Amino acid sequence: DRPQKPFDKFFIDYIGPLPPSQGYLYVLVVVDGMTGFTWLYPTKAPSTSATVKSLNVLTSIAIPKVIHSDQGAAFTSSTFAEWAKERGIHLEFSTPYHPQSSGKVERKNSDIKRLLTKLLVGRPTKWYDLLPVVQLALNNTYSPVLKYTPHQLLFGIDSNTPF
Amino acid sequence: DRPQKPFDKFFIDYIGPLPPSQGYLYVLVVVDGMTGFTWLYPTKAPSTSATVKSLNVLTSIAIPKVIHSDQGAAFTSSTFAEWAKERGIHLEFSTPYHPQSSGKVERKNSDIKRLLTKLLVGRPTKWYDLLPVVQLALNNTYSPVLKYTPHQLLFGIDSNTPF
Amino acid sequence: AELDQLLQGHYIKGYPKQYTYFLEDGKVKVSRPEGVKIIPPQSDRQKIVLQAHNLAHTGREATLLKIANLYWWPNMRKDVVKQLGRCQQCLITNASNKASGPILRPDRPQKPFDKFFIDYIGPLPPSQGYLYVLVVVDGMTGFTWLYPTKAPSTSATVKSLNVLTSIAIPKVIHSDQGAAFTSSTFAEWAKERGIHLEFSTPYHPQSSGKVERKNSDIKRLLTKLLVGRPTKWYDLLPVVQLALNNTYSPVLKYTPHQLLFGIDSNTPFANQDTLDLTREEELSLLQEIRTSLYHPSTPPASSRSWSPVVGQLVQERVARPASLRPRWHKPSTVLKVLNPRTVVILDHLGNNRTVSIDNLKPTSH
Amino acid sequence: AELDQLLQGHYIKGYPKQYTYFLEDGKVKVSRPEGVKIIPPQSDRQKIVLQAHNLAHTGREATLLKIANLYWWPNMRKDVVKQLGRCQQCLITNASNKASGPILRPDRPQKPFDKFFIDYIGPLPPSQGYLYVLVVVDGMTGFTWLYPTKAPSTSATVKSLNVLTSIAIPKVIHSDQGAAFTSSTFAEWAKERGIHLEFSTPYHPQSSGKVERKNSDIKRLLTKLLVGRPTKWYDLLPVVQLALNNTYSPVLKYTPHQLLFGIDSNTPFANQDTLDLTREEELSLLQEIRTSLYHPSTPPASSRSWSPVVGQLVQERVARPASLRPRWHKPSTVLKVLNPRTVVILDHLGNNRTVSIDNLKPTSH
DNA sequence: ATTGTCATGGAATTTCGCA
DNA sequence: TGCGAAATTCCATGACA
DNA sequence: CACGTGCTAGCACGTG
DNA sequence: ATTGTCATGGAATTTCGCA
DNA sequence: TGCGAAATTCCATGACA
DNA sequence: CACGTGCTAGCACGTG
Ligand SMILES: [Mg+2]
Ligand SMILES: [Mg+2]
Ligand SMILES: [Mg+2]
Ligand SMILES: [Mg+2]
Ligand SMILES: [Zn+2]
Ligand SMILES: [Zn+2]
Repeated sequence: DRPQKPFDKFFIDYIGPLPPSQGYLYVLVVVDGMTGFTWLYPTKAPSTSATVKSLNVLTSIAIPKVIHSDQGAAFTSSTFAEWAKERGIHLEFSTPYHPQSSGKVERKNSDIKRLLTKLLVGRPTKWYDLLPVVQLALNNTYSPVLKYTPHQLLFGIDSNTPF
Repeated sequence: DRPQKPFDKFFIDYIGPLPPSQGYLYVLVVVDGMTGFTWLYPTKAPSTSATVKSLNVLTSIAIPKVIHSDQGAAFTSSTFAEWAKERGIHLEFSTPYHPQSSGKVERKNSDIKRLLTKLLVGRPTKWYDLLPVVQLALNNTYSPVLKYTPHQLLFGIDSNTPF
Repeated sequence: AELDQLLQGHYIKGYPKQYTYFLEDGKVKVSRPEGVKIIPPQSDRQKIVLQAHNLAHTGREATLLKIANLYWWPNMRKDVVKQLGRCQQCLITNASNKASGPILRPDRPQKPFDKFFIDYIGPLPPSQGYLYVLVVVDGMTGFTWLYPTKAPSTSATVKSLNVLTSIAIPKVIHSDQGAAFTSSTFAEWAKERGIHLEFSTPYHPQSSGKVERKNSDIKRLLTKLLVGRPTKWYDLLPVVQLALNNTYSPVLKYTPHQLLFGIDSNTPFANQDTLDLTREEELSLLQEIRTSLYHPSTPPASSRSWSPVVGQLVQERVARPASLRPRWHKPSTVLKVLNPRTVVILDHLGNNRTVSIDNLKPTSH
Repeated sequence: AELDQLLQGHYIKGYPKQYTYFLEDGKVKVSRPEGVKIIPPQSDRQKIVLQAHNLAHTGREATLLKIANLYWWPNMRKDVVKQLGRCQQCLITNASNKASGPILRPDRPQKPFDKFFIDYIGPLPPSQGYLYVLVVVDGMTGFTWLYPTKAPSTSATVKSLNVLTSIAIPKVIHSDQGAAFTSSTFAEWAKERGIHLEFSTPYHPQSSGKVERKNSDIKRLLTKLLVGRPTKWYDLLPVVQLALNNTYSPVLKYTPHQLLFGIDSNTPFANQDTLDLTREEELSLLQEIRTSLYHPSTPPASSRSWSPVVGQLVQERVARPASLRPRWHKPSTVLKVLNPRTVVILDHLGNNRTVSIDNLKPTSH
């Protein structure tokens, strides 16, 4: 209908548990559906409680129309349903067991998972501090399909840290 | 030669001892030779020491060319001679025992002496506080010879407290 | 959908006819240069304008633009300004963009002792146990008397001024509403000698300008004289007083001493022109000087100033606002216009306050 | 009496001949319109001018007039200004009567993340144990990030900015010389990520104008939102940030969010013009907006301003003068003129100081 | 019911010394 | 008279606050 | 003793 | 080596709806 | 076009500090 | 620990 855009859909899921990196066991992956832009928030549990702490920071920057997620506890709770509605964010859920996104998101979620796992065994139980870099890396990666980087697509300008 | 003016000569003398008015035994009479204007400073002794305390206040307002006085201790001392010279004030002394001024000053010095003595027995041992009034009174008195008041002659305008 | 006659091609005053108004989603829309916009029923408008504004309590334009994104209706800004005039928080927190009217230049007191202006310089760095200076400036001449005090108290002011009035008595003494001056004990003292007390408007030191400006001159000289030396100013006031009283004002070509007496005393570089005249011929010339003294006129008004009018809505600058608290009081009304720069308002507490317009802003909308 | 040839009717350059110069008292005198004056030998003049001036450390005219009372000689003011330029106390205590040159309006950073401006708002009234806000404003867009801290420390700044740079990395970060920003630890942090640190001149908050001005907007909204409620601002920063980032600048007709992204997110009164374009057609239009943004020119110079010139004698406003102490440092020299408003001087201590001209006055005479 | 001010020093301008 | 230099006056800027 | 009015202090950080 | 800024709301002014 | 009203833009004032 | 740089407190008086 009307072309895919930023903030049209944010895709979220959790990754963990991992080695206790300075006390943080999990990571909340948020990925913009159209730019592929990625935000990474280290959390101590895949709980609604901390999904809110983190997505508050994000939604203080910009606010998606829709959040897409799996039917994980943190995402299907009341609190989270009420938090979404307070801000006019529509919640969309993948049918259980059969996960879904778009092409782009599926690939980016793969990269994160691997790029995370590599700089997890190479640089061992100290991943917390490195998350900011993974994030820049991910956002400065070149998209095969589109001729641009997530940074470029979102901000519309060459990044000052190309990868 | 050149007409009498204010600050051309200040005539000073002491009056006392009097009843201990809140601790003050004496009064330093200063009278401008030409306007007849009068300043009254209560002192605790007819000493150079306090002649200086008081005449400092006065000479912070305006400074006479000449000071005329009797050969009283306070006036013939070194200190006072040195104080006068610091400020370029010439000291003039009446010959001992035979006192002198002009007509005008002699009369004003009389008035002060009497006006002081009257509001000394009528209002008894509390003269300190009243000195400011005696002063205004004296300065607002009409000069027989000249058609003006000391206030009028000095400031050149009608006083806001006529007497 | 009360004025929906537009949907059936009817005309409604204020709504352009060259445009086409249709219906989709359950809303009345309009095809526009900007894009497609939504027209809400009159009833829903107050609410919308509110919602938009309340986002960041934005002023006129910033509020309009927010609404422009979705909606259009005739004279939106008219509905917008309506709300801005009604938002208590915006009215009491926003700055004004209107300058004060141009300053009055009061007539110089006619004669010496018509008016005294008084104020305290301090606290200062202790000297001989003293901390303050009482500065008495005579309005006509500029002549200044300086009294060192240990405190800015009625006590000390009375103590000082008794010495001063030995010389002469002023008609009027002007001062700021500093405690020591707005005491009853002082009003008493003043009454006993038949001096009118006149007080500056609050939080407005321009009113006591004469003293304040003399203060500068006092501090400037003190400072110069204390360079590379401990700050023991007590023993210097006597010198500063004589110095300053005997210092020519370039525009006037006269020294406060001269304006007070007509001849210099035995100070250095003493003037002696009027040396050949009699005191009588000297004192007359003075009257002539005192009348033909230069006097400034009021400077031209700012392009975007204002002047108070009776019945006008007007707010008072909050005296001493706490952090993150609004800098203006709830709106009040002009009662008297004492002059183009002074006003009696119905105080927010709620009394008659005589306030300077500097501490006022005209209420918007 | 070296040039006494006048007494014997000889001419001496600068001395009017139509006047008559005689001898009385042992002094060379002159009959004048003003009266009879005394002419001192050249040698005695420096001394006299000094004596007169030192009475009240008077400026040009006030000094001249004092001397006029007794003396006349050719070009007295020339001898007078000579001394005024030589009186250490007057040079370092007097105010200037020359305004700063008109302000520069730096070019708006070309792209987002070219420049950050940072500053701390605070201390504030405690909220959840927090006392300060770190305000990061992007120069191009105006986009602002707000971080609550318990202290204005490198520690906390690093802690905050690490979160911020997760998103993107700036070329340059501008700040005031606030301790936390001029630390080595911070220069380190900056170096590791390849960000240039650029610092405002001291005691000159205009330089960090962008942040400072954004601060106002932050405080203003905070205040409005805290009316008639205890001042617990912590839980509100998130709201103020979103609010302010999404608020139209009337001159630009754009919101910091828009300038950063090209489309509104899911905030209320969301814009949707560029809804039919592709992201590619949308992102191009942005480049076009970003180039044709309104930009102010420098306002016209004051009638009585000045601009720094290399080798000029120039004094620095004393940072924080004690009471009764002079407000200006001993005169220094302009070394570099980095622009018409910034200067490198030989610091009085004595280093290279990069200072704003606002904290400078040109040395008189 | 109360209200800005004036020292200052380069720049503008009027006065002065001499024909 | 007129001209060049000197003197005097104009004034906006800032500090009292 | 908090309040209004007039005034000038003060504390926090990083660094030598 | 670095540099003022922008929300604001009456007033000025340009655009718009309709002939 | 041209005119009156409406919309939009001009801008100096003030607060960050 | 005084110093430079950034910030906002504070104390004194007379009166209810
Ligand atoms: Mg999961
Ligand atoms: Mg005797
Ligand atoms: Mg004062
Ligand atoms: Mg700041
Ligand atoms: Zn509001
Ligand atoms: Zn000097």
